[PDB]
Parts: sequence; structure tokens; C-alpha cells
Amino acid sequence: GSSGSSGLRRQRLAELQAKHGDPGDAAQQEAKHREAEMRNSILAQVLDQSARARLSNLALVKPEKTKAVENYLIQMARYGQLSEKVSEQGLIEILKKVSQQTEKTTTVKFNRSGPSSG
Repeated sequence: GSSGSSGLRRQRLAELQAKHGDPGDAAQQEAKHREAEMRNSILAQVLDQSARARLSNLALVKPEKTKAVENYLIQMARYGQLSEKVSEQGLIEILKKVSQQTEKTTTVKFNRSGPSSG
């Protein structure tokens, strides 16, 4: 749980902060953590309490399968495919959608947020 600060919506742009060298895993652990917090809110918003129970339930017997589906819903959000909160019926159908369409460990390389002395 957010220990201390939650997240301000500061409205001001500024050049990035090029930090000499690099922390590596030390910092990564943190970055990778946020990537799990944002996705959640994205899956919980695109997946109604109903669809949620359905998915998770599957993640048990088929963790790998369902997993791929999770990413699908996320990417779908950004793009603009998911109109409103998906329901059980819908989700269930999704499971048999991500499989048909090829997919693999796709990573994105870009600058999102720069570190700072703290």
C-alpha cells in the first residue's frame, strides 16, 4: 500500500534528469512495481467485478493462458477497443481471442519518467 505519498497531478513540464551511470536492479525493483499498480487499475476499470471473478478463477487452472489475456485487455484500453466495462460473457469470449491472434513477449523501449535524488 502507498506508504506516505500517493500521487500528485503536478501540471508542469521540465527537461529530463540524466543521472550518471545507472542503478540497475536496485531501482528496477521499484519501477517494475509501479508497472503492476497501473495495470491493475486498468484491468479493474475495464473488467467489471463480474469479469474479474471469471478471469482470476481461470488464472488458477490456466495461469499462463489467462495471463496473456490480461495484457490483451490492457493494450485494448489504450488503443480504444474497450467501449464500456466488459462483462463475464464478453471476457469469456476474449479468452478464445488472444490465442487465435499471434502474440509474444513484446516490450516497449521509451522514456516515461526520469529518476531523481531522494
